[PDB]
Amino acid sequence: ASMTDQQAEARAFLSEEMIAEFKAAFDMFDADGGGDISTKELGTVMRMLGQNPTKEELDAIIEEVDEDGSGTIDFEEFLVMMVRQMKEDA
Repeated sequence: ASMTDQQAEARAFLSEEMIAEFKAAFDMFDADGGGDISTKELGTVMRMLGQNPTKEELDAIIEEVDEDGSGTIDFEEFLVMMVRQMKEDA
């Protein structure tokens, strides 16, 4: 799929200091603690860091990451939501 391709570029866009900085903010909703939070909480982690995903983008991005089957977002795949939203917030 194109998600695995947008993943490598999504993490590379953020530096080591930003990746570790977003790690604690993203794990704020890690109910299980497996490097992933609820796809619905994906809007909170983006806002808690400083970005602002519109509600239309949250539902469109959640359904895209909800196709995995578990209903959660992985840190490596979620990094695309962080950079793609920060590309405008930055």
